Amino acid sequence: TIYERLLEIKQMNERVTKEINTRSTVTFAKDLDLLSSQLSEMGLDFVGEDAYKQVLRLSRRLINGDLEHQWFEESLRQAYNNKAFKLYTIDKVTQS
Amino acid sequence: QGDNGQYARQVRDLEEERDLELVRLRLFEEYRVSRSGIEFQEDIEKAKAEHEKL
Amino acid sequence: FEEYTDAFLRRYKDHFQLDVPDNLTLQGYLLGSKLGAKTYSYKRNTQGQHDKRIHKRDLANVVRRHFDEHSIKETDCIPQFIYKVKNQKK
Amino acid sequence: NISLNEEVTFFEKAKRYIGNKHLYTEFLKILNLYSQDILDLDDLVEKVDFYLGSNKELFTWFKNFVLDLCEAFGPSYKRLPKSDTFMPCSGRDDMCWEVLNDEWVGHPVWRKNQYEETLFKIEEERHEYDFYIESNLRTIQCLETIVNKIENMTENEKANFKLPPGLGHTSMTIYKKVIRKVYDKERGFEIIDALHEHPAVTAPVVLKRLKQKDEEWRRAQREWNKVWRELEQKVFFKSLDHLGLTFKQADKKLLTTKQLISEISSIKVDQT
Amino acid sequence: MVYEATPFDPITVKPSDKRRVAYFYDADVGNYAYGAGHPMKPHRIRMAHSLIMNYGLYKKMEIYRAKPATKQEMCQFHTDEYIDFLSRVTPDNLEMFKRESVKFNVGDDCPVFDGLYEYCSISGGGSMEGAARLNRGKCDVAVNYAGGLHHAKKSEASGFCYLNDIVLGIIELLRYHPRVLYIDIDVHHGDGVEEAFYTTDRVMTCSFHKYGEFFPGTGELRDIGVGAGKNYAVNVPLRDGIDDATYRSVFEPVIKKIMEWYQPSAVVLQCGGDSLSGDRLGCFNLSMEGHANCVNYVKSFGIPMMVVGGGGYTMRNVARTWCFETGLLNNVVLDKDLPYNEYYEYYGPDYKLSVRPSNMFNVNTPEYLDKVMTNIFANLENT
Amino acid sequence: EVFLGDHPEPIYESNLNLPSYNHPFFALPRLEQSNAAEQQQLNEEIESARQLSQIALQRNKEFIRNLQKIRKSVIKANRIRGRILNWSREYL
Amino acid sequence: ETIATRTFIHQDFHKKVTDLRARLLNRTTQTWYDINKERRDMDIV
Amino acid sequence: KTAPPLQSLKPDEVTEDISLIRELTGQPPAPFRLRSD
Amino acid sequence: NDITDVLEEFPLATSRYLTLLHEIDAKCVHSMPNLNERIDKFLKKDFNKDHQTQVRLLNNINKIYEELMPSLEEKMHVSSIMLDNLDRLTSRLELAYEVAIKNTPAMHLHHELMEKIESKSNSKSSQAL
Ligand SMILES: [Zn+2]
Repeated sequence: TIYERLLEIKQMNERVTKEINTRSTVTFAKDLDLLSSQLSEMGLDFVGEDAYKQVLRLSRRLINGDLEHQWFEESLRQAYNNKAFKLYTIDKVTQS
Repeated sequence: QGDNGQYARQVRDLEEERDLELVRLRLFEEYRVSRSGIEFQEDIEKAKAEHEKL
Repeated sequence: FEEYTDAFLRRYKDHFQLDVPDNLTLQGYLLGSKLGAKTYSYKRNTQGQHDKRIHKRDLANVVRRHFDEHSIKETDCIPQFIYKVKNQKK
Repeated sequence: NISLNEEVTFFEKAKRYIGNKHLYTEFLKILNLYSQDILDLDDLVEKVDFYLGSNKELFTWFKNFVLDLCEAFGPSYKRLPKSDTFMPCSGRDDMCWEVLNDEWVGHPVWRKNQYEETLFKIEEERHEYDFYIESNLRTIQCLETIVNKIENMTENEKANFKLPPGLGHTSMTIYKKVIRKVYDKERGFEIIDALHEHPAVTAPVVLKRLKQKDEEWRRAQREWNKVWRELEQKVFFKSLDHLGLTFKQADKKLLTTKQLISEISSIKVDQT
Repeated sequence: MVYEATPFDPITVKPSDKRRVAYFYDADVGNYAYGAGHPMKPHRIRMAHSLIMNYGLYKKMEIYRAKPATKQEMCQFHTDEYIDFLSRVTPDNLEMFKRESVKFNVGDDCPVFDGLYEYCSISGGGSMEGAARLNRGKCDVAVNYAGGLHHAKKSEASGFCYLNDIVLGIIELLRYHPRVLYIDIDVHHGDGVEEAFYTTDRVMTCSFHKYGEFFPGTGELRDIGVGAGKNYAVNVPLRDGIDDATYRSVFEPVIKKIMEWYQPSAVVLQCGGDSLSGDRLGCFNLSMEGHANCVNYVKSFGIPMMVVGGGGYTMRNVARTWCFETGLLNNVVLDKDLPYNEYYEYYGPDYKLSVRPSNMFNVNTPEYLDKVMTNIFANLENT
Repeated sequence: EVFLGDHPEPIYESNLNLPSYNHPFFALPRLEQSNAAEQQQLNEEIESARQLSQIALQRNKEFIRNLQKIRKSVIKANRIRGRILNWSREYL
Repeated sequence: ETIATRTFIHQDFHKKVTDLRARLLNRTTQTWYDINKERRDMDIV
Repeated sequence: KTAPPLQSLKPDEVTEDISLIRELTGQPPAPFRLRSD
Repeated sequence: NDITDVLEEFPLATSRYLTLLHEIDAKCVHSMPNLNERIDKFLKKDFNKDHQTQVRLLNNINKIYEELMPSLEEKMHVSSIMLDNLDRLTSRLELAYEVAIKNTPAMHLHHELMEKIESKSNSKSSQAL
């Protein structure tokens, strides 16, 4: 289960990193400040780095208590759309 | 050749409708430009007031 | 007789060959504002133009006066009215 | 020839019923105006309605002169009873009867989280505020031209001027909704009647009041836009996560020892 | 097996082909409110129109205003008493109209709101004028986003739709065309148009809806027609969360087969916005690009087509897909940026021209798709 | 329409050729269509094509209206036959 | 928005004038051929 | 959390508007009746 | 019973007139593609580069149209005959329907007796032979 869950995101990390790199905010949305920089405040945005190398780091940060479990879902979602949905219970699966 | 009386009258009515629509558009555009201006001025007023109060 | 429409008054004027300019449409009447005077229609329908138009109230009053003035005789019109009613299908 | 007899009896009955030379000659003038292809048929009927209103038969003459018990075709549809098949449809052309179905009718054979509900509530409030503001803005747009005309028109015609139902607008009801809302929907009858009858003295006042209301409601919308923005910041993404809310329950239920034994026992039973 | 999943190809449009489109918009359409807690919201047409104005699409498209439909024109389908009551009713005098409202199925799930007749007449006039301009051959596409309310019966207003302008548009197209193919994308079954055209051959009321526990309760694979309209009622019931790739793999074969066999002269393509992810009641998971691939495929043939609006219980996604489809109709691809408009603050926190699918249980197993395609092909070969 | 005042070709903001305005706003849209002795000859051919095309369109529209009425008649007869046959079947 | 709606109004006016001119010409043709039909069908009797 | 319903004009202003229009046009003052239906 | 007769009569006249129409279409079917090609070539944007070419294309269009009017006028004539004959047939049909439906008379009773004699005469023509 762990292997397949990790593979389901490793197979599409190649295009996800390109999508993250090519992301460009529209000039006239920052004025409305609806773009919540909470992910930017905590560095949870995936820009400038590979998606897998950040998701495993965040999994480690959750497993050692560095990051709250609540923020992990959004931290992965705003960068991975919802194609990394299965691996929210990674900590409990590794514990089992 | 467009010299018909009834056709000319209908053309005149349509051109009157077009001209009233162009007038109404200009009036509404000026009104909502004024609305944007007064909203912007009120925003600046509130921002400066909050700055001084802080 | 201002409660009628523009088509009725225009056809009345055409049929009786009255020398009264066609009435200005309600929208055409409201067109004539300060800035509304700069449009093509108002600048071409106010002064020096034989195509000048006038308000609907005055034309309605003129048509009402001409209609009440125009006397009628039953013998001339009632058979004509019956023929027109029985002819409208053709 | 016989048809002329009843028509002349109708005319003499009208003469007897009206009982006035002036009224009768006005009515005949109207009939002649119809006869000269000037008056429309419907206009003629509505005009003569003033004279011949109180006589039902005479006006009628003039107007003339000028669901389980049913059989089922499958599980979905049913057959209409004959006593309902023929119902008044006066707009039908020749082909409007050929293709359209008459007797066959339809018959039906017979979970959301707490965050999509909040998002929908936010959207509902947003739509309500925006709908009110936009109706007010459209009415203000029309009354702007109306008042710009009023202020450029001589006092001699202010008293007798009347605004037709619609005020030159395409919709006959949009201008009513804003007035009803602003004037508490009860006393607005007098305001709308005065606007219909007295435009020169009502349109400026109503336009100014609507402008003030539009500014106030724009202020309120700006105030609540921040709240809606904040409440949509933290709910939009978790709304799309339908299964993630119960993902913890699913994981804790699919890995139990009893379920672990059952998923093998049932598989073995199915294989056998 | 007939269904065959394929990867989603990128959007491609022929640059050589030129298409004329006559967008229809009545500025007063978006000013009637169904109620405080009603999913129906006519504002979406106005927001979509603002988007098309801001994107610069006006420089390559034609847009007009359709005259409101007269009562007699509107009565081409519905009964005289129904339209009479619909005109006579007001939210303030229903006490004397209680029996008529009970008979006509209005008030409880579909309530009476001021301006109801104005909205109905606007939608009907849009549809009728679109059909009339289609017949005259001046415009290849007659976009009327205002109407599309296909849930209105002959004598009952069920499913928040009081008047069914699609029927009138199809009628005015049939006045000069022998066979017109009708395509549905709304999640709910198009009960009104289906019931209207269930006993005729001159139409092809193809549909793509979802079967389950709903209000319509129709749209089975069994219903195919009566009389000369037998096997002329194509239904493709589906299930929860059908994604883009499988929806395309279902749509393209069926439409290709219909155009190869039925051979219509005009298309009345419904473009309901309630078949998208994040809908209020729609259970599908189709994205906006998936919602527009069907329209692009229909357009690629090169025949006159009448695009209409319809359902859609959300505003931002519906407006976004409608403007994207309008842009695609011009052989022009719209960028992901949503240029500033009066209603800009509506468009979510992403502020991009895209609706993104959610994670829902894709109950649409391939076996069901194969079975439904085989049934549809079997009942379609008879044409 | 190409030979008359109307414009059969679609006109856009570029085609309308409206003059630029800075807040000419109400100015009329200048337009151009798709396309002694010799000019007189060209005018003669243009006028000839004009009224012959008018005649042809007149004839074709009259023919189409006639066919529409004939199809109305045929549909009427078919509906009558179908209704009476369904009534007869309903009897037994 | 102002430029867009101005162009929209101009397009609507052009369409309306074209439609009305075509309608008037068609009505003239219809009346002409109705007159010809009536003249032909009046001599038969 | 829930925005209050959008307010109408205060009665003290609707009465002023109706009285002003009635007096300027020539109508009698506002009657003390409520045409409830 | 007259409904049956008019139902028989419809297709025969309709088909005679449609065959006439097919003949008119036949005698001029070889010029429609030429006319459409000429119109499309004229409406090309890269065509106005030679005035003589415009003149010759207009001349060709004029000649084609001069040849095409006669077929159109014959089409109007045959369609008018279609319309009047179909009008008469529909008149007979809907009088027949109205009479048959108004009563869910002695003159039409007599026609049964007149036809009963013919049926009796034809039945006895086989017995007597
Ligand atoms: Zn729907």
